[PDB]
Amino acid sequence: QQELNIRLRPSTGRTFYVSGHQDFAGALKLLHRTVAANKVKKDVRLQRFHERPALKRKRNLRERWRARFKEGFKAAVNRTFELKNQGW
Amino acid sequence: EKEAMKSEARRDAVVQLYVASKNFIVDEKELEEHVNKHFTEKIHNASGRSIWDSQKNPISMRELRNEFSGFNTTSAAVKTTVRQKNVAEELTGGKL
Amino acid sequence: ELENKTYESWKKWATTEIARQESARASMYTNVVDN
Amino acid sequence: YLLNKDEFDSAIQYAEHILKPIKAEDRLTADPEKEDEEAREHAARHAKAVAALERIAKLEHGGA
Amino acid sequence: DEPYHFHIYSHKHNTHITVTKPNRDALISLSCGNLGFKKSNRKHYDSAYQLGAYVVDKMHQMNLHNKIKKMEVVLRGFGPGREAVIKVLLGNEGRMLRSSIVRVSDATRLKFGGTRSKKPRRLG
Amino acid sequence: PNKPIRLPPLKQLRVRQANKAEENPCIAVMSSVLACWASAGYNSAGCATVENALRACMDAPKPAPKPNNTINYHLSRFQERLTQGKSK
Amino acid sequence: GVSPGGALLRTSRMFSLPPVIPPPPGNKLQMISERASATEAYPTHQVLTTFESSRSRGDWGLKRPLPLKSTTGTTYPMVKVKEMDSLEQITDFTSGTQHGLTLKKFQALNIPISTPSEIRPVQRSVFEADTDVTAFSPDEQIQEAEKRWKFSGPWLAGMTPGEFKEYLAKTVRPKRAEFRKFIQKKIAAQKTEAANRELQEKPESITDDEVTEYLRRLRNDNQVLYDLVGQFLDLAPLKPPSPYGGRGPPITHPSAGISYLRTAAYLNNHPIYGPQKSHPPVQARVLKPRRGNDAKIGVAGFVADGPLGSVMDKFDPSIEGGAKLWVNVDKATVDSTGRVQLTVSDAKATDVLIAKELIGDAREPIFGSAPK
Amino acid sequence: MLYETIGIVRPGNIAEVKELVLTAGKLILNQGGVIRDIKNWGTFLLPRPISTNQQRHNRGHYFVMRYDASIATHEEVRRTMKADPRVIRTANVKLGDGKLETLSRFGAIPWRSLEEA
Amino acid sequence: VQELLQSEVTSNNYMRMMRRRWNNGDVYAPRDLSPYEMKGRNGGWVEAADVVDELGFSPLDNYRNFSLISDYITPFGRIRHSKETGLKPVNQRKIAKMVRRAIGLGIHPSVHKHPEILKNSNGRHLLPLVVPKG
RNA sequence: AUUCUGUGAUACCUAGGGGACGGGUAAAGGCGAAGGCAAUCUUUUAUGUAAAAACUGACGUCGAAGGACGAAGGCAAAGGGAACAAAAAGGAUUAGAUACCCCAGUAGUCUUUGCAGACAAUUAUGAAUGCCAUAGGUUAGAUUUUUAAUUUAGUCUAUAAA
RNA sequence: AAUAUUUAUGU
Ligand SMILES: [K+]
Ligand SMILES: [K+]
Ligand SMILES: [Mg+2]
Ligand SMILES: [Mg+2]
Ligand SMILES: [Mg+2]
Ligand SMILES: [Mg+2]
Ligand SMILES: [Mg+2]
Ligand SMILES: [Mg+2]
Ligand SMILES: [Mg+2]
Ligand SMILES: [Mg+2]
Ligand SMILES: [Mg+2]
Ligand SMILES: [Mg+2]
Ligand SMILES: [Mg+2]
Ligand SMILES: [Mg+2]
Ligand SMILES: [Mg+2]
Ligand SMILES: [Mg+2]
Ligand SMILES: [Mg+2]
Ligand SMILES: [Mg+2]
Ligand SMILES: [Mg+2]
Ligand SMILES: [Mg+2]
Ligand SMILES: [Mg+2]
Ligand SMILES: [Mg+2]
Ligand SMILES: [Mg+2]
Repeated sequence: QQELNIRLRPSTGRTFYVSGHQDFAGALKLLHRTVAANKVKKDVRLQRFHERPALKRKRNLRERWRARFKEGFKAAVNRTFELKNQGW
Repeated sequence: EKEAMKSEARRDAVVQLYVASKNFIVDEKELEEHVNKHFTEKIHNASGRSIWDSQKNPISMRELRNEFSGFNTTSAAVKTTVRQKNVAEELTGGKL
Repeated sequence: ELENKTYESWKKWATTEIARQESARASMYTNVVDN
Repeated sequence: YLLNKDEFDSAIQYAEHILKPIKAEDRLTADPEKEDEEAREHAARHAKAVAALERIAKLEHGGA
Repeated sequence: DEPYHFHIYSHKHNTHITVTKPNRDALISLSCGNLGFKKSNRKHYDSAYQLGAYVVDKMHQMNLHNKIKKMEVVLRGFGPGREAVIKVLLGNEGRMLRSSIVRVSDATRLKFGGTRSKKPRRLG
Repeated sequence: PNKPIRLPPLKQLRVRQANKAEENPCIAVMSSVLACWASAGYNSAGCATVENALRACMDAPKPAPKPNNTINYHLSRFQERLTQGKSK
Repeated sequence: GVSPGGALLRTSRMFSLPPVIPPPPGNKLQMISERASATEAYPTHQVLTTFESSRSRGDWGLKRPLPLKSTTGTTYPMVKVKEMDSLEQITDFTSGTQHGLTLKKFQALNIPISTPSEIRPVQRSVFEADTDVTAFSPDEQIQEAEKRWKFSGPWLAGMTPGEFKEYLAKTVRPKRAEFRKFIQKKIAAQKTEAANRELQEKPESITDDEVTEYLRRLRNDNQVLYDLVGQFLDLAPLKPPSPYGGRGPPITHPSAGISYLRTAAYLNNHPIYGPQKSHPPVQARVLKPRRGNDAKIGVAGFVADGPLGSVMDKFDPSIEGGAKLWVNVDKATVDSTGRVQLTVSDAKATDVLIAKELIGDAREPIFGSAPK
Repeated sequence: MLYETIGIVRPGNIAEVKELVLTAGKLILNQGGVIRDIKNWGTFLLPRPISTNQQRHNRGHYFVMRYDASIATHEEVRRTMKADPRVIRTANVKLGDGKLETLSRFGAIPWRSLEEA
Repeated sequence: VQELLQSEVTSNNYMRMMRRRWNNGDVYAPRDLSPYEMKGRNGGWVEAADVVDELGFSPLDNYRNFSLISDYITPFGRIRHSKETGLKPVNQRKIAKMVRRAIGLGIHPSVHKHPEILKNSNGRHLLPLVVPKG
């Protein structure tokens, strides 16, 4: 600011303050939820060792299919109960 | 007739670029007159030193979406004239 | 009359869920040592 | 921009013929102190556009 | 006025707790080994808990519980001590400093491309 | 955002564990007890209220098992109708 | 030329099922829920019925007989068919009582629909040859255009920015040549109105030397031109210089088919007491109390803001079945979005007791027992 | 071609802003270009504190210039800036799709609106 | 008088379970008040209509807007997936390149939102400062 | 364990210098003859795709050889050298351990100019043309009563006749 | 949720 400048660093974006409607214990929950949504822990694991392009590409295809299969499976499990409600 | 239609469309652009040439700067006289008017220290409501102070923040998504859902509220008359004009300019082609 | 019977069922669910949330808060806060 | 001299000048002439300050339908109420002002203003404004557009449509200011 | 900082750096094999002043100068820079934990005994969850309790206790001896009105907790790395020291700062030991906390930040270092990392290991 | 895929032909459409596993509620009360001991002491007074809660658990009888879920039966009915078909 | 089998299908009842109409238009630039969806503003599918002799068999005149578990037992048989045959070889249907019985509830209020008028509460019905008209002819003027309700052009203020650009580049731009002819027909009258009196003391409508002579004269008065551009593009009037143009024209007929009554200017003759002053009151629900500002009340399935005036102030878990208050429906009208907005006003006290008398819930009867 | 430059000069002195804007401005006009608009943004924080020319800066004086000039002028305009020791950094960008219809709707640099194209 | 607020302490609690915003004209049936409908099973507050198309802007030509670039990056400075933005694959690529352009040009941070945007949001008093240390 | 540290390390900061790398977006996604190609601005470059008209009027496909291009590693010369890492060497493990694991580490990876031409250089499937029934996704367009349906050129699952 | 000691032989 005018008197003291803002510390602009990567941790600035990963910061959560304590307010009247948010306790310290509550600021941690919002921190863990946001740190888990940005996959910080996952990247730290993938950056420990090198993964050449071919392996990284093939690893994504396997993980990308298990997410579509799981998403398409949840749709068939709920579509099954929607028909059960109708009596079919 | 198909090539004429393309020419007319090519003409409307030049007509629109003709009307918008009032604020352009073609000579050094207009440049100096423009710089000396705008690059003044006490310009941003001075007190403020930046455009942010004078015009709080640049338009965002929240402000854009609120212009069509939250309100619909009297700016409709302020906007329709901006669109009625645009519609008339397209059909008539006379740059009302 | 039908809305009354359904609204009551929602009152029960809200009452039950409200209890769970407040109880969770008590357990969430650390009262392991009482001084 | 797929333009030529003819299409360009014709657009300029057309653009100026439709923006010419319309003079009042009658002569008794119309006084020159304002009519000629629009003429000089329009003429000066027209010359500016012709000088600016000629530079924008210049093929030497284009890419490959 | 910047608050005090309670950096908690944690990785797979150790845990560091640094308490700095507003100008980011270390006042209490300790590790699990400073408590006597030897080569491999400094990675356990309980080892990091005692370190946090030791640091918090050492802060009282320096009269910092009445001198720090605003404090910040910075978490680095996802080691065992990340959750251990928190429960220390969120339990009976940190009852005094809990009210002075105003911020909670994460400072885990990531690289956008960066230098090449070690080749993967073949443990089997 | 794409919609869920149509599952390929599977040998059998079913969920691995139909019935939700209910975490023993008293492993959570034990975790709290282990917390008091570390923060305070093994033989102190602030642990009386929490230790009793742990003793109240193991004295209470185990709840009865919940009725089996019939999800896998309905999934087997709508398998060929929901997915591309059956294999094998 | 049509085959005999095809002539029966054309007149078949199943073929008469109208296409699913688009849902009530909501704000495009706003979030929405993904999975769970509640009842819509107005119905989009057709409600079906059967004979009680066939319902016991699940026969609904559809591809296959419906299940008896989910279609038998209730009083009013109503079903909506989303797909007569889906990819699961089943008729994806659902109960239709959500909208089927809401129509009966509203029609039980015996209140017509009125034309919205900004805030002498003069109410004018919708079903009137003065306003309820869709056909027109070139002799129509802008004064008569304010009476119509079905314009073929869009509402500028309502269209989003992107939609407005497509409209200009797909409907307004290619209509340049045709618009010039429109003026030629008008200028054919500009010449002949100089002969307004030539006979008391039209030309062939092709003059490129004239259409240019006119529009250049209208650049100083933009208002007269807009009125001329609206006639050719069938745009609902926007500026006052009347028919509630603030929120836009209705995407549906003003009644919307809910109720075809024209006036509530009648006095329901009570059996004993005689002609009553007001209409019978209706018990309404209380949703979203004041103390998310404002109050809502459920009036015959529809959601309308509470009366101008307590149960409404705060939520009370003590009341059984929720807070319910009696009220009278004053005026009802359809919104430009297709919703049914009810201007609800709190009811009197004596009328509520007069209503409870017939129902029997009136603790103190007004007849006989009442000494004063 | 329609270009756009965002110069970030040192703060504190307004003279260094005028002389730089005029140096690049007069340069574009002499070559045969057409300056469309010059918005004078003030001094606000940079994306991060950077060091340039033996100085550590925290906030620069922004200014946007939208002009239509040749490639030789564009390269000469942003080469003079980068060479000038008073600019913290510059951000040149080509505007539009290269088509006349989209190029006819670029006016003043907007702040409370979008460049609807 | 605390007995009053004690009653309101529960009023807001119950109102928090009314996971639905009633509007004028919205038809409701006796089933719309049950827990199944009030529970709000919808697990996604998705965006609809592809705002980019609806608003008719070219993102690539709006790389100056610091608020528009901060609206399509997480607080950590990571571009948002098409699930959150709810855009078509074409518009997503156009906005993704718009964020990479501004960051690459050096006119917007890459790990947080623009500093001038962090001032007006909450935490302005507690924003991390830089002590001169000298 | 070798190793770093009282010549003050790790940890937390401030101020400078130096190299290569490319987080999210990201998808069954796209682009080129293939090899292969993923931060960014400007400059520059040949095909390909959709719709409408217009134009040339068989001008087409395949193609020995020659020539050109051709991954990583490698040779040669001049630069660069943070990080990683063949080799060489040391510490462990082990009956032994060149090895798998660890402390470190040179060529080399990077820039420029040449040589070299070998790959699971793969779709284990040469290129191209005509033709054969459907379904569910998906990519870039077009048309429409643009809500949703038709449609052109790709790609991917599951089938019919075969 | 990213754990990892050692296991040779069998006309
Ligand atoms: K230490
Ligand atoms: K010929
Ligand atoms: Mg190694
Ligand atoms: Mg082994
Ligand atoms: Mg030192
Ligand atoms: Mg560098
Ligand atoms: Mg390949
Ligand atoms: Mg990437
Ligand atoms: Mg291709
Ligand atoms: Mg060939
Ligand atoms: Mg050959
Ligand atoms: Mg090579
Ligand atoms: Mg080499
Ligand atoms: Mg060498
Ligand atoms: Mg060796
Ligand atoms: Mg060895
Ligand atoms: Mg090494
Ligand atoms: Mg060669
Ligand atoms: Mg070949
Ligand atoms: Mg296909
Ligand atoms: Mg592909
Ligand atoms: Mg196949
Ligand atoms: Mg053998």
